[PDB]
Amino acid sequence: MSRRYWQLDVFAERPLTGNGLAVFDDASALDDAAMQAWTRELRQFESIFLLPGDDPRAFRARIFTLEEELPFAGHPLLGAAALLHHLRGGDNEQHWTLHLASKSVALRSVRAGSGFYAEMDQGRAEFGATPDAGTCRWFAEAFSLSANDLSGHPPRVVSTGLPYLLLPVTAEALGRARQVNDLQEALDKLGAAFVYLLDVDGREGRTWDNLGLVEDVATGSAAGPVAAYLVEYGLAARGEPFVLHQGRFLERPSRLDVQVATDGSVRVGGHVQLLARAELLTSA
Amino acid sequence: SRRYWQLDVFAERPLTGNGLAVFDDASALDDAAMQAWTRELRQFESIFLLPGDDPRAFRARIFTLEEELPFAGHPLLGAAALLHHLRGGDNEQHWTLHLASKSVALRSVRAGSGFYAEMDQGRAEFGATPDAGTCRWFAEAFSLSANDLSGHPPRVVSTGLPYLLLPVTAEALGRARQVNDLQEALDKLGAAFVYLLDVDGREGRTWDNLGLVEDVATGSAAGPVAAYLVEYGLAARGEPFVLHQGRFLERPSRLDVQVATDGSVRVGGHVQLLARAELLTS
Repeated sequence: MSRRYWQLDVFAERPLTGNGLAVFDDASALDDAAMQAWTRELRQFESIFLLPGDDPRAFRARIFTLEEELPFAGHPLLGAAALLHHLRGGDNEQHWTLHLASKSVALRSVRAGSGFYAEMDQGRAEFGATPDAGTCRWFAEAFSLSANDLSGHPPRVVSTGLPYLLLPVTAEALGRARQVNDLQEALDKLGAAFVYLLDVDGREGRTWDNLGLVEDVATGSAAGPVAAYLVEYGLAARGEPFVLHQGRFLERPSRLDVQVATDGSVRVGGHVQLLARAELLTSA
Repeated sequence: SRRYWQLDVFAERPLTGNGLAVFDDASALDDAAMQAWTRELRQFESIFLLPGDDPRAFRARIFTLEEELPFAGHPLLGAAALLHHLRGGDNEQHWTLHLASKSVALRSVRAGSGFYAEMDQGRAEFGATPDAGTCRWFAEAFSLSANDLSGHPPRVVSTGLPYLLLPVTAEALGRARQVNDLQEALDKLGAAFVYLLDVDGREGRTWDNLGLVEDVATGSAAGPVAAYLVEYGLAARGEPFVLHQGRFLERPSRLDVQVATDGSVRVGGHVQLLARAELLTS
């Protein structure tokens, strides 16, 4: 009858750094409303809910923000992989498959110091709309920037599941960005869900919830697209490990490991720490 | 390694009301560690208890993600319910929770679901009465117009933590959004935070100082609000009544209040106990 959730940090080499995450390792008793309600209870930027089946290395997953369900490849999957490794045991590399509605994601995990290192294969990035010149300018100003604050590389919608409008801006512009306009209908025109501000030279990014109020520490769902973008436009090497940076404006500077293969496939990885195990005391 | 608990305060059922983490024995946690765990868990407030001189007396430390807030509020109700859970006992249990120089009297009882807990916030203190220009400025700082003020005079009111209570209509309350920095203006009035108040609906909204995260149910404001309503003849002295908060986060909360005729403002509600958490790191 025991049901649990776990508090983890992802993209974290020590506890109480990186991006906090709640993981429910067996959410079989919860309906969708309960999953959304528990996500709001725990107040982590995302919670992930695992549904076991007949394969001990494969789980269905459901990912929620405090706003909505996001059934797309992201860093909650890294945290889930680490937790599954903790629960199974074994000193060797472990392989996992997590099923989201839209796709299957292959992951691997290894033990690393006090915690784990986990990596996922997000597949090849899909490059979508290119905003026209007037639209690029509008998005800059929606974040309190000007058209000159944009870089010399094209804003584009890039996706490994959840489409981001990647908006290349200068390092200077990134530090003073503030969302002041509603982005919903502008993003709708471009087939994009969220904006990710990107310093391509410093390989650093910033992104928020839809209202621009809560900033995400480290966004695995954007890390893939960003990596694929940098490689596509000759700003990073194919087949080599590099790092993206996120979270320093929240005093939680984090490192996201990324790589684009010859196939196109982008892999995203990071360290994971386990912080707490919680037993549910309410009715199932 | 140690222990904390997840509870909901002012919650008629689990997964609504104001979520709260309670560390029942924080004797070996330094202030930096308390603040760090508060930021990790992301509950609007976390509370840390340390044994008093007495099995019913505890010292308490309350943190938001920004700062320590050593004032009687929702976390004390959660702490009292948890202490009742841990100690056992049949009837009403009494507790004294110390917040710096304040000794706050709490009572708890078992309920069919969870607990009921109440606190005595003492006598409310009334303060500044901002002029019309200043009231309009505050309305505008929340994306509201002068016409959205309901006509009941804004006042600074406190049971420890002073709030500017800003009476607005229900229509206005539901489209409020902070768009200006409030610190200079609040400092001038001797207030720490703004609480937007629909006096007729007995519903309010309030945020952190930057207007980014909304609080579900603000126990430290509930006493001042009850006192205000009684002062201005919108509720009767001595009669218990109910305030509402949390609807805008899909977490409706019921806050029981009474301005007793002998002066004491009481604030209470149901408290749910959701989880027991064990730390896996030191």
